[PDB]
Amino acid sequence: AQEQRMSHHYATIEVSQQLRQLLGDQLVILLRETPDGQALERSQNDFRRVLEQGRANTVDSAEQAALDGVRDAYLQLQAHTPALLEAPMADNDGFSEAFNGLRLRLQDLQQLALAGISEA
Amino acid sequence: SNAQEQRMSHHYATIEVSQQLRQLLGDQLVILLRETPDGQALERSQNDFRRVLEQGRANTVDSAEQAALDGVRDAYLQLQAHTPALLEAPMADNDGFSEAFNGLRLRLQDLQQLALAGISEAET
Repeated sequence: AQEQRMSHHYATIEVSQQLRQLLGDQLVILLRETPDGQALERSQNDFRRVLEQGRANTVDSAEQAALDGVRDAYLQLQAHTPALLEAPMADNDGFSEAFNGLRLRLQDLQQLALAGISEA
Repeated sequence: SNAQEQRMSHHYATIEVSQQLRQLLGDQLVILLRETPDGQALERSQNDFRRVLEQGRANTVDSAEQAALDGVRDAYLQLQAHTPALLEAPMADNDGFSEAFNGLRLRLQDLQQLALAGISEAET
């Protein structure tokens, strides 16, 4: 029974990693000199998709409720996003690219450590 | 046995370093997304990120994880090099996006901690 709780919790961990990556993707776009609204649209649709997939197959009350909380907060973020497109945030892509570089390395470090735990 | 337990401890430790660094990076973004970023708050957050990172570089037993942290260090110095532009020419019109981003990233951090706990427990 411990292993069955395990694979379920790992799926949830993967959902949370995908959502964090997608939020990161959106921030990278929004921080560019000239954000691409269609890229932003795709990334938002992707976030909602991963969240809904996750909500539909999580069979654990605490994690269902956490996902509901993520949805609630995400809808608010989405509502404030157009004001960032309408008026860009940077004079060049410097910060966006530096941010992207760092956050990818941090994501990779977490995944590397998670791996060390799995195969053990 | 005992060995494996020590290894788990090591990996979970790196997970926590990475969680802390991600939270601290998020703190800096929350500040920079504000209409009037507080430079002093940002400096304190930068100092904390460096401290956590440097302790991690010194204390991380797994060789691959330690190497990864050098990569994080390199990328962080690049982020710092590009930070004054956003600090000194803030272009956000209000705090809406910043506050909403903070709310969301905290809920995501909560989701991840909850999932990790489930893995931790099922691993015993």
